[PDB]
Amino acid sequence: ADEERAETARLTSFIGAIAIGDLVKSTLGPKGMDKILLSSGRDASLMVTNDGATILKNIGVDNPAAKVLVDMSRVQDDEVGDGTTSVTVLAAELLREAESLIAKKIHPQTIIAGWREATKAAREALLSSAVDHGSDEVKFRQDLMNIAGTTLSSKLLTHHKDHFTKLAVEAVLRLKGSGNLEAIHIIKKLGGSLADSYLDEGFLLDKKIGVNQPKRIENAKILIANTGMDTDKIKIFGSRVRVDSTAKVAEIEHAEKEKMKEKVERILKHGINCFINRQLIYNYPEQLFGAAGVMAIEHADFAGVERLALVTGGEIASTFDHPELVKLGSCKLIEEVMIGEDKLIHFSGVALGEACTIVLRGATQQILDEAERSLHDALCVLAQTVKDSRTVYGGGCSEMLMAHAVTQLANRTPGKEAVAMESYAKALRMLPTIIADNAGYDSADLVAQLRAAHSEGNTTAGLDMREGTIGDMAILGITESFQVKRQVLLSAAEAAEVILRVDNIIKAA
Amino acid sequence: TDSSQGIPQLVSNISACQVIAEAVRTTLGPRGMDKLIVDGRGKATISNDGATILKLLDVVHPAAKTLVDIAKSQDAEVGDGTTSVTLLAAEFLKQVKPYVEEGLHPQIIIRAFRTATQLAVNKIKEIAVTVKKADKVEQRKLLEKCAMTALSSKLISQQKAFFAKMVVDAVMMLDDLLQLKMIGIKKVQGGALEDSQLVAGVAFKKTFSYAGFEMQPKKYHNPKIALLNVELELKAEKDNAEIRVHTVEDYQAIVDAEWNILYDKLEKIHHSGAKVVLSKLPIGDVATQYFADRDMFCAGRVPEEDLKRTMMACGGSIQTSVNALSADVLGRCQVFEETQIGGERYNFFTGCPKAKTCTFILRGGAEQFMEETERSLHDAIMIVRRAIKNDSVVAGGGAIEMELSKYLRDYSRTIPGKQQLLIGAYAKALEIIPRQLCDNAGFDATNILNKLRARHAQGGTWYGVDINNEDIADNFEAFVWEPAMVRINALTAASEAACLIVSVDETIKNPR
Amino acid sequence: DRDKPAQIRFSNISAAKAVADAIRTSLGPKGMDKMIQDGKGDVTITNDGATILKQMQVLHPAARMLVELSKAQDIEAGDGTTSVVIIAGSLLDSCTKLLQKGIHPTIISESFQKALEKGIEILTDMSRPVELSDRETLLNSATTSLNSKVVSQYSSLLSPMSVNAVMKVIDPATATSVDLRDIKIVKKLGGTIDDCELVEGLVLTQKVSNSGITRVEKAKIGLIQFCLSAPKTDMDNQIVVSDYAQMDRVLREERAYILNLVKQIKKTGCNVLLIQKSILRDALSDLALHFLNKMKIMVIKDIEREDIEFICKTIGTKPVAHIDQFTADMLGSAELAEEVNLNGSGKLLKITGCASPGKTVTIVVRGSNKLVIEEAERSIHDALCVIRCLVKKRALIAGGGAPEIELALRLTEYSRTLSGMESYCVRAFADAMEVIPSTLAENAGLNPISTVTELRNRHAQGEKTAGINVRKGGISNILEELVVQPLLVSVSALTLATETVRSILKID
Amino acid sequence: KSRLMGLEALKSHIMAAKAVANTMRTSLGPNGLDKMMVDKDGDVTVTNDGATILSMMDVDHQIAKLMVELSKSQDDEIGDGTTGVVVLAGALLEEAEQLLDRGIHPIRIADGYEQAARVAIEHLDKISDSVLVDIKDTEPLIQTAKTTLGSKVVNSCHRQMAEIAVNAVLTVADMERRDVDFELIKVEGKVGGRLEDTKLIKGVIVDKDFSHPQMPKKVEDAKIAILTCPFEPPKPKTKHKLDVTSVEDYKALQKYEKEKFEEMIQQIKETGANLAICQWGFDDEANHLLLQNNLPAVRWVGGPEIELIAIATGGRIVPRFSELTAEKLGFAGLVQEISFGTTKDKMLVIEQCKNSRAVTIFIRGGNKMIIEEAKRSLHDALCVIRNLIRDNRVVYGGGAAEISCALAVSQEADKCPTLEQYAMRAFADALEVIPMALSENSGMNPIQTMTEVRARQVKEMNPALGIDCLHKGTNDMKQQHVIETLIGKKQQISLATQMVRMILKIDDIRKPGESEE
Repeated sequence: ADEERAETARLTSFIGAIAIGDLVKSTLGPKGMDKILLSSGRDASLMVTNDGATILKNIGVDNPAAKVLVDMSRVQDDEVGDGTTSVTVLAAELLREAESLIAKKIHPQTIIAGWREATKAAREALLSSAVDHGSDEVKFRQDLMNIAGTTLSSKLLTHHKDHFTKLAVEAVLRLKGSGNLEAIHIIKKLGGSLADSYLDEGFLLDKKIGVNQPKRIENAKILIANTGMDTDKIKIFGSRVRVDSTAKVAEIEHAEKEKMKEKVERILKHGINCFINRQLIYNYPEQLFGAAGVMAIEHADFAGVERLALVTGGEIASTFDHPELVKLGSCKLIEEVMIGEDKLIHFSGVALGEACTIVLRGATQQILDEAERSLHDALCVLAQTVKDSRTVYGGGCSEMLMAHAVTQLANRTPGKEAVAMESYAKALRMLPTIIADNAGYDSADLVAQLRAAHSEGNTTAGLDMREGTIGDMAILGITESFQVKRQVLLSAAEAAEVILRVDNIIKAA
Repeated sequence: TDSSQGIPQLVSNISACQVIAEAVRTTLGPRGMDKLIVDGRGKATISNDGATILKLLDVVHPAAKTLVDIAKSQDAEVGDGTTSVTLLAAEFLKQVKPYVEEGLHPQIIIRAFRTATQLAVNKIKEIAVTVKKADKVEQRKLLEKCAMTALSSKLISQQKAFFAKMVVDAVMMLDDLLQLKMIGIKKVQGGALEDSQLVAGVAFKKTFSYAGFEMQPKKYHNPKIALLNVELELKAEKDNAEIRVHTVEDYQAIVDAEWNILYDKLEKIHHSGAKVVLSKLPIGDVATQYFADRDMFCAGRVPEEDLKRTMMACGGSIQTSVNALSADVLGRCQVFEETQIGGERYNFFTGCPKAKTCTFILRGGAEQFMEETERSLHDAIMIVRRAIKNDSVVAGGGAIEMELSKYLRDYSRTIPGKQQLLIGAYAKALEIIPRQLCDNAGFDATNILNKLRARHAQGGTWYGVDINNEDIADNFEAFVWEPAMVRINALTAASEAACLIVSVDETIKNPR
Repeated sequence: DRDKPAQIRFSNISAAKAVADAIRTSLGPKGMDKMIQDGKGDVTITNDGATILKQMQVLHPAARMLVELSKAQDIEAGDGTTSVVIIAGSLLDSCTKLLQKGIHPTIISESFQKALEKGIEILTDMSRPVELSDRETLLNSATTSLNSKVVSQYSSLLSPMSVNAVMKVIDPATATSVDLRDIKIVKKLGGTIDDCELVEGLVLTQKVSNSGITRVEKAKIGLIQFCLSAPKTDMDNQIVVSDYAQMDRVLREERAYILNLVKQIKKTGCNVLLIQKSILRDALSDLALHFLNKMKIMVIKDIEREDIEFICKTIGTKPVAHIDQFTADMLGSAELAEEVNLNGSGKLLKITGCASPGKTVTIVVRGSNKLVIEEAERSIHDALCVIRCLVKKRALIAGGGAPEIELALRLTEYSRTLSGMESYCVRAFADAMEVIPSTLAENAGLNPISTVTELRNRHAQGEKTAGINVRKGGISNILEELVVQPLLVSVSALTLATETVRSILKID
Repeated sequence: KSRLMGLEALKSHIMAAKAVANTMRTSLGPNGLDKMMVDKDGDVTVTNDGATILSMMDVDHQIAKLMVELSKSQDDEIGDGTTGVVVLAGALLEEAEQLLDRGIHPIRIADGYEQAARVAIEHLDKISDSVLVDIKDTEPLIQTAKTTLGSKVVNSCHRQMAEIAVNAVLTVADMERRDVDFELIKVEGKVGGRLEDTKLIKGVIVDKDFSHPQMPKKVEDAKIAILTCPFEPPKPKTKHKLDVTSVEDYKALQKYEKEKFEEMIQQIKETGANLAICQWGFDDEANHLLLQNNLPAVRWVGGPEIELIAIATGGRIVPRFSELTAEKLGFAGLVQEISFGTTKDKMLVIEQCKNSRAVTIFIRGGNKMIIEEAKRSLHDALCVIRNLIRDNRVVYGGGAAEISCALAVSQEADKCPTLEQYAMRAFADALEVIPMALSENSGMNPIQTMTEVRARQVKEMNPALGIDCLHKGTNDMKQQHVIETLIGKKQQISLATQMVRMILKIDDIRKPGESEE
């Protein structure tokens, strides 16, 4: 096999991680500038992104350390709901930081152990940088709005974000029980502009059964159901169907009709005003449902079927293990409505008011699918910002706080740790550099200013990267939810060390 | 047609002869340079003998390739003398080759070759000391004092005496050949050196733990031994076999039919005589449930040697019929015992109707301990079982080697001209043999050997280097011993391929 | 660490500037047309960049971006085509310097992107309103804007066709954007430029009806997006091959279906059936199709589904993939549906009038030959586009880059007053402008330098006391002979370029 | 044909044990930087006990080829110090060549090294104590079972995992008359739980088989009834079905199912438990009709899986539907359906108190690699207690036992002299390597660290103290509670000079031009 030992593998641990840093840091922040995505399998085909996650794929990653961070990115991207491009260069900075120092002969043992509590040293400061915002609801409104445009900013929606910055928080504003991805119903449908993106307050079926079933039913008793009206699922009534003869087609047709008529009548025994079937509904039953004055929605969307059941407070048929036993949803209105260009069956009066159906209106799907995707990312933060309504001063400000904290802790701890911890505290101060370098402004100025600012202990004043000056962190919007940083501050302050442990690297390829 | 003539071939002939000799050079000494020789076949060669290695490679020269054969022959003769003939004719061709340039090859070459060895083999045979029974020993201590000699290399303890006595008797018990093959020690993990068994029967290393294997007899006064070259394994009728299934009645029938073809084959060999079933090939857990439900001992993937080794001692023939009703391919013992020995489930065939295997069972439950032990126990057989073969035992460690080259030099005067030189060449060739040990025993050749050649100018009797004692001394008194046979044998095979290729400057071939 | 991106950005902007430079000769009508042997080793002869840039292109991503940037101006305005290509490298001439000069790439972007709006805003000062409500004025101005350009040939006839087709689908006095969405451009081989005409319902591919009546008035417009056929083996007739009675009996299977499937077509009933091409079908049973039209439903088969898509919207015939989808709503209601084999050569079903949303227009483009048809199209496409731009842009602006020679002065002037790091940029921003009309002053032949320099002062005087007049190719009022264009092609070329130049600065 | 002679060979010989043991030297101790393994397909994984990484390494060299074999029995019986011997076997060779660099026989010093082992052995035999006992040994094992799982998977391990690890051993460790071997104890990895969560089972635990939860999902008794044959009509794990010719045969068909169940049940009912392990699978329909009948079966059982529950219970598998007994059924002090985690179906928990030929400790896990990393860690420590419970012998060292035996064996070489005066000196120099060369990988200085416990040997011998392999503030083997089995280090003493002698054995290096495969 091929063993990459420490130094070489460490330089190899560097090659990807450091160079992967180059782009994701270049894209770091809104004034973070894009990297061309060259598709080497598909033509040369060019793509332009402010996001590193998309970069991690198009040109694949050989470097294991960088290959590791692709997890960390996605991990942080998916879990934190943000910090995609951030946590990555964060591992690039310290490895870069550790380069000369492990090239200074300093053990990663020395290094890792140093950055270990250094990582924790930022925490208490971070835990101190925790700024409760959203504690009040008017806070929570602006608190959500604080981080509403924050996540979508580096998730590469620069246009309709504002329109969603207003939308996404509203759905999250009502929750207040917990940040909810289920009660909140996510719909994105073509028609209208992307600033025409809509919020249905209630459940929504983007399904439309049309007038084939009753379109308008008020105070509608819902049957949330998996119950097959053609396929005819279990608790089956009959003999196992068989064909023994040429003309046998008749009886199987007649045998299923009863089996269909049973679940019709059985679900007609719910008295439900609207039948919602996660499976389809055949001609014989649907003409029975339609003659029963019941709206029968066929093959309704699976999570929505539960979301319907949830938000309308009803129960799902449980695969017709409950013939009558499934509880019934009741919403004051079932109305097929045209929002944008398309008719969707809108359920308002659903039992959950915190529940909101955001109906995203595509001008095209290619932005619309990217819309909700990046839009769903703030929700993670927002949902966890519902749970922890808290903030941390962004723009590298909490950095400079945690910098001094560990920068003094370097001089407070000192030793083989402060060997590493200073290198650590530099990557703390390296974050304010990138966004300012992305913004093309003097970092050593804006850093050592913000240093002097946090040397005066001003974390309410920070690098404000819109204009890219040093300025207030008042929660101008430049402030971040406490969730993100503690999350983003973590995995790279881990993985970089974790990468420092692997030294002998045996590559059997 | 390809061919060769002239000394550039003749020297080339010599060189490859000299090369291959240096492989085996000190190899039979436990020390040297061990490099695993692992080939494109994937076969690591740690082989002590170069013969195995000589089997692995070939020489462009038939010259070196020829002497290989007779040296392999000399090895294949006694199991010994691998390095012996290998060095001698090479040392010969090493010795003279400058004289070849002066010229020797005129057939006055061979006229010296055969003579001085015929001088030796008698000069040998007179110094050959015949000992078997009440010549020195009990007749038993001979093998011991030859085995205690061999075991003296392995350090350890009075276990050597625990060993030597046991490595003696099977050689006496089984006594047929010089072969320890059937006698072969079976290494056992578990037990101390203080218990190492000598089985006059055939006692199997490892049989598997099966379904109901502990629930079937591990004990017989009469193993009726099915030596099966075929497996009874549960897949002889597969559990994926299908059937027409209309109701759930048919389900019951198919797996029953899956089961019987197994039970069929195995019970028929069970029903024959057989309470012992040995498959050199696997056994199925349901097949051994049959065996467990049979109450007749079984084994599977059994060692084919242990299968053959049973075929020797137990009278049973390895059974080509897995359905066999035959009790003649079956075999007996007056005991089947199975003692789990250490961790291995370990069968005993013993009270065997035949001694055609008396096999030693070595313990010490380790690798360092045991492998060193059994290493000398091969020559605590191969020497002692040959100490039986030729009761005339000439001391080892170069006892004759120098005392001959002594007289050979002493004779080397009057022999004239060329062969004058060739005697000293012939004589000096004996002197590689002790210097094999001088490296291994950590000594100079010359002084240590000149000591010997002093002692062989003086006492001259058995004096020779004793390697694991790291010294020189009379070897036959020192117990350093070999039966005088292979010496002359080697001596005969020494001057021979020597006097052959020395007549070869000419080698001929065809591409086509 | 950001070295390589600059190098890449160099490599980007270089090959960016590069491909945009070659057109700056072929820029304009006096721009010289290149006969180009290609990878095919065969000559290709064009003037406008887009065709040139597509017809031979290798792959450089920035270059690939510009052929889009080229296509952009096209797909945006259908107009000012050659222009957007010229401004990019002109801007990059400023940018690369400023980048060399060290102006941060994010800065230059938002520098010129801010400065963009200031340019087109002073353009709105330059802008001259013409009546978008008056068809005549549009007929007068757009054709004159087309007479500021090459083709009046069929245009001055087909602008009466173009301005009308637009005017007919024009709802507002503003006349708004009006993409050609409601203008159906179809040709007909025979006929004339005069037999080219606007028609008020959707002309359908030929008329493909076998027994189907040659005309059915008040047409339910059926659509067949599902097969007419019973299952296949070796034909619409399903053939199991051994002996010929089975394949004779499976007909009873096959025959009845294609009859009933058709009987089902006439159950709900259709006066016209839209049927797309049979290769836009898996296949269409003639057995059905025979008995189909033999139940007397007029049909068009062999029509493009995108026609159908055009037809599904403009006359509102809702897509029918299925017989449940046979319904008076999904079966479009035509006022009249006929076929005309005549008034020229070729056959087409004429829907003349219909139930239609968004008005509707089809123009059936005819001529003594295909070329007379072809340039007629090329006569309208400009007219089609220049109107929909001129109506998209309330005012009009004279052409020849003279507004830029105005504006290059204007912004550089304010770019002083702007100050900031971008003053150097926003000047150089505007400075990029005058190179383009210079290149035209070179492309028409003149001193590109002497003149446009002087025009900046000419445009410092009356802002037009002079301009770049293409037929004169020199210092002239471009209002004395109108060299004039809708505001968009100016805005279009600009708004595109900066963005295309913007991200590249932000591109690593 | 090529022949690379002696030093040439020796050069070749050394080209591995330098770096490939340094792979361990870099990995010595937890502070030893751990070994990433990227596969033939490019699959990254972190490794230790580098016999792992050495098997994951693909051998181009006979020493590399050998070392995996040499490393195995260490990782077999002891389970730990796999890093130590490879270093130590890789080290002394470097001293050994230096002596042939001094112009000394490999012959001579190896001998003097062989018994240098021996004299270190007894010297090693002094360290700590050679007896630990059930209440005593556990906590130091609970320390080891921690510090193995606390170094090698979790940081604190878990007093779940530590104790449950020693108890898995201690279970059969007491069964085997103060011995054990692994097969008797088996860690069963399944993820979706937590690393923390480890179910110590005396026998098989696998997922049970039901169809409908409305029909009973139940274990019967604590006993299992093991069947190769049907408890439910046997389907040879391939396509098999039921079919009917009429509506009435459909009615006739299902009572067949229920009666066959009853037929099978009534047999499997009366002969002990009811509870089936049935190799073959059955239709998911009448499976609930068997539940509806009563007393669930287990269908689709692995071919070997029935045997695993067979003998470990002390019983067997029932080979035939007509051949039935509790012996051919299972013997279990516990059989019960138990949900594995909250994430999936009930594992049928068979805790076999009627016998255990394998006591199988189940382990849940958060991730495969880390539940592996646990299982990775475990079998390492499983074998050290396995050394202990067999013969309870511990040694303070890794910072001590070396510099301990490094002291005296080199001291012995003073009283040795000649060929063994360099050997037992340079022998113990390889001992000097590891605790030093551990501190190498640590931020502490190995030369510096060596000098201390060196000075400690002047102070104190065979000490309960030593270097800190845990990279602590205290440098001990006791306040560290670091240790091995006095077996292990002695077992580790065996291997190093074993390859040293081994590269010597024959004189034959002669190759086709292939000394590597």
